[PDB]
Amino acid sequence: FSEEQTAEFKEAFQLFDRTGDGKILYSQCGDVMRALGQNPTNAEVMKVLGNPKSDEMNLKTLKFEQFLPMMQTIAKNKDQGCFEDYVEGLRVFDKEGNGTVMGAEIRHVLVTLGEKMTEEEVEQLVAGHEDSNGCINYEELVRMVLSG
Amino acid sequence: GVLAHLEEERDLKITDVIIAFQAQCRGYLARKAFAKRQQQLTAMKVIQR
Amino acid sequence: VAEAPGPINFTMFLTIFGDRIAGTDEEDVIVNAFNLFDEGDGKCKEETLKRSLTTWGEKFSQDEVDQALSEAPIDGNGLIDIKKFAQILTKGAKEEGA
Repeated sequence: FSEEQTAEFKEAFQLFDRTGDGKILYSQCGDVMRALGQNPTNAEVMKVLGNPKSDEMNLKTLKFEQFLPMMQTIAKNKDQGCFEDYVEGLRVFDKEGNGTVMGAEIRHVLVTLGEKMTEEEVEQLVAGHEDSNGCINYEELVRMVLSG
Repeated sequence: GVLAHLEEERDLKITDVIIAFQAQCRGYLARKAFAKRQQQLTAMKVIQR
Repeated sequence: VAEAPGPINFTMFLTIFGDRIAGTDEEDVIVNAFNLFDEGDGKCKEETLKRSLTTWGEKFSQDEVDQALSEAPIDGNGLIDIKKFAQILTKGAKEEGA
């Protein structure tokens, strides 16, 4: 990366610290990767983390020169999921094909499938994007997560 | 057997649905929500003074 | 007086007065002090203000908290921070300078 944006990338990492001690954990790593510009699969992270469990995931520390090879290894990244894949991805539960699903199934599938969400993760994401029948139209929900 | 495997496949290719979407959802959420833990910190320092 | 070289007249007075632009934090920053810790529009749980002042970052003594605590407007187990901020630094006391 350019020392221009790498200066900025450093700052956001430093603003992730808890104390000042220079050490953002194997946990928060995922948010730093995000906040710089990424949307990693929690797997993409786990890959460069070195496969820890909750214990050393919480206990092991990172510093920036331990992080920057990670952020770099992802970034020039394999395949980035288009609008088209994603809509069909949510389209899955449209019992007929309609373009629409009930906001209850949609709140739930994200809390049961793939990289599972909490209710907190879902409500903020989905709410106010169901209509006056309680259907979330998926097409716009997909666009919403894109341009965000 | 025959028709049932095709149905199997068609569920199997949709049973994950979808990490890449959840990761975008996630991605979005962290870089917004962080603003709080960002906010409170230098405020704690004002309190100290 | 020796904060100036001698004849503190009408001009030397304001010569040191304006130039000194630095000191304490601004009150609206001081509202942000605990107003950025709250998770909604709410308050600040007292447990969290006690636990923090002693444990976190720059640390107080017991003495340092208790003095601040008899002065601290506790209500509903919540040290409603906005008032304590005005209590410390509004159109504050006279006399101490010039």
